[PDB]
Amino acid sequence: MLQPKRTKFRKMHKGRNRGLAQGTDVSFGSFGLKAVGRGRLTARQIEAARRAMTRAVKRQGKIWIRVFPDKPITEKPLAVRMGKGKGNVEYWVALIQPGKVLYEMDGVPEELAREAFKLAAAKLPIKTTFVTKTVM
Amino acid sequence: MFTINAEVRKEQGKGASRRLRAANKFPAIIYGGKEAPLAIELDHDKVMNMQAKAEFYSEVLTIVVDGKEIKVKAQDVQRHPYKPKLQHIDFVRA
Amino acid sequence: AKKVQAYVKLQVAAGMANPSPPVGPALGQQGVNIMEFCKAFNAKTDSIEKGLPIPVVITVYADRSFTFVTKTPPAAVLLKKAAGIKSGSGKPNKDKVGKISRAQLQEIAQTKAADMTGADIEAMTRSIEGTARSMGLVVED
Amino acid sequence: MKVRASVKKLCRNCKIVKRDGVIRVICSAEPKHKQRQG
Amino acid sequence: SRVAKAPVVVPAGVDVKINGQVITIKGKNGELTRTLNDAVEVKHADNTLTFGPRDGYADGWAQAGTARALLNSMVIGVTEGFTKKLQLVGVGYRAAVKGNVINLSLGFSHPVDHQLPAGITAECPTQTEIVLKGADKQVIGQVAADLRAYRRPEPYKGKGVRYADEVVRTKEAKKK
RNA sequence: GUGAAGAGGGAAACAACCCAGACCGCCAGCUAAGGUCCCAAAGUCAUGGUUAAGUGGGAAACGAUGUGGGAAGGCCCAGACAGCCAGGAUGUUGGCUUAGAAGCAGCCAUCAUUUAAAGAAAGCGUAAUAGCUCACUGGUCGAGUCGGCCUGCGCGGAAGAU
RNA sequence: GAUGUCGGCUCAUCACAUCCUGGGGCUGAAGUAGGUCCCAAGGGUAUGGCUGUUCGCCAUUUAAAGUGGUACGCGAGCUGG
Repeated sequence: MLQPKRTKFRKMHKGRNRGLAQGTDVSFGSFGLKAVGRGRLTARQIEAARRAMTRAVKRQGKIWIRVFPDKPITEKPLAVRMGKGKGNVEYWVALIQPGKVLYEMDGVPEELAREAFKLAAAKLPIKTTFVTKTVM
Repeated sequence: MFTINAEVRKEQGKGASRRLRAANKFPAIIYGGKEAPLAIELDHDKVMNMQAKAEFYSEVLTIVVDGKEIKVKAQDVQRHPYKPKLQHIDFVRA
Repeated sequence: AKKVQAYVKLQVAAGMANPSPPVGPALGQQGVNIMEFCKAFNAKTDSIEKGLPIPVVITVYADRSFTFVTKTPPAAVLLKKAAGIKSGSGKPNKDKVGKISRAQLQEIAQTKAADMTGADIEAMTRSIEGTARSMGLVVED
Repeated sequence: MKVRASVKKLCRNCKIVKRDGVIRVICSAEPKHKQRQG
Repeated sequence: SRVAKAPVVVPAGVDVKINGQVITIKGKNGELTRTLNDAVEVKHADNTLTFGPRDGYADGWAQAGTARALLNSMVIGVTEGFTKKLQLVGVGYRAAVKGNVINLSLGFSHPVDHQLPAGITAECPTQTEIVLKGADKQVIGQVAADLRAYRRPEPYKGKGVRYADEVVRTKEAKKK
């Protein structure tokens, strides 16, 4: 998994929130993936996605990162009676909402960007969809 | 440049707004200067394909409302947050 | 496979027309004869320059006969000579390893002229210029 | 045949034939590109 | 569209019956058809056995473009034979001919055989070849398949009863 | 909020869900939730459309000229789209690597000419060339056509124990 | 206000994600046996040494000695390790 480099608390509520995010559209790159689904990324998924993306666009592209896991959440091992104490941080989730931008490519063809994002998400569970900045 | 067909909208509130969009008619306003704002409803399908092109956001549009013409520019554009579908577009006069 | 037409084109230097394998079993099969072709070839190569494979066009016939026109040494080889570094150009257009003047290109175009296509001598000169640019040998004259 | 659940593309001579409710591949260049389903 | 709007033809020396949805030709050198269609509209002219899209369908014009070529292919099914060779790689496979039996084997202890249907004529002088020359493009094509389907060309050798094409590559044998 | 402490009607039956709170009787009438092909009371109702999997009547990642509707774009009688006639030339079987890799192991060139069109090339083949075929392009043909987009309904994916 | 735990024995029965036989696809498929994957439950699916082990390890066979459910099947049938 992937985790913060600085913290202030070491456990966090699972958190239930409604849809929509402020970052709805790209504001740097000319391409992106926004979200259609919602859920939580374990953070091995974010790791796999980054990997797959890079291998395609090569060093031609230009990268911007959004979505940061920062909610830890604990997991109690098997053979432990639930609701007696609380487990150890074995999650590092990023609560995601519809329209949440993932990554952002630029400096590449539209086709190349699509088939780096196609490789990325497919190791991210939610359905995604292509973004073209246009001029806005 | 797109020369686009719209008409006055006298139907307001979220309920009516939602209802409107299903009939391919999405709310919108023209405003500019100290002239009165014109609450119109453009046609979804038409504007959808037009706004896909960058021409829309960067050239004088001419929205024919009630046999008159108003020269505007498309300023802000409030899209659906995971579909290329629209929900509203703010127009600031040119 | 090893099927081949009777109008072959091949490059061989002297003493590499003597074996059948680097010309391929392919055209060895035909009415062109390895032995015959070798000694005939190697005679005429003495007068001309050599250093890299030399393009000869053999026209085979079905009576076990053949005729061949041995062309003048390649445009590439001639350009290498002009540039003063020969035995290939390594990997072209990733380094510079020659210089070629407008004068050199014109000379080479006139010598190769017979075997070339081109509207004018000018057309042919540009063809040789494209070979220089393809060998990574710059033209800055 | 060999179960592969995504047709993709493997050759230009992959015809991509829909026979029954499945979409198999018959390929006459290489029999390796055949698959049962899609 | 295309085929389904191209004009049907009944060639000279061929004749047709009045049918509701059956395709039946008569005469000679074209006198056997028995195929059914189930969304044609069997209308007539004097040289066009016409087909259209039957009521209760909206894809009945598929059946019409079918019926067109299907008629025309059994005019020349009878007139012209098919499977005029059917060769084979591999020795000991051979054939024999009795003018209505044609033997085949792959080196089998007992030869396998096809007793050719009525109206289907076959013989051959070459005994690694099977020459059919009977009636109906379909009929012939079925019997043709039964031959070659015992052993087919391989993608490292090509051994196996062929027809008129092979799929083979020069894959490297292992255990060498 | 209900059950607890509430029956009745509906959810196949199923305390907790949905409808509606039973003073009592009457082989009375009108409705609710929910239903109207038969078992089993009432529409094989009217109007229009969609769907062929028995979908409806368990499933997702994901895959697919499935099929219906809408808008836009590319191409089209100055000839598109399929097929068919061809062109497939030349400097140049270019260079590194290798005796020989000289379009097509890997690496580099991937320019220019001939032109209506013709890549120093997509694969088969050869260590690799040679050859075969090909995205590339002209003629013939004779009328519509090619992919995305929004969107409805289907399809595959879909294996278990009396 | 009692539903006898596990294992074996004995007797089974069902499911298929199939170990074997039957039918195939692909193969780097030389033949030869195979490898891999698909269809298939009709039938068939080893004896001993040690250990209560279910299981495992080992020995030697066989076409193969499948896997799981059935109160980790079967004590108002047996044993009581």
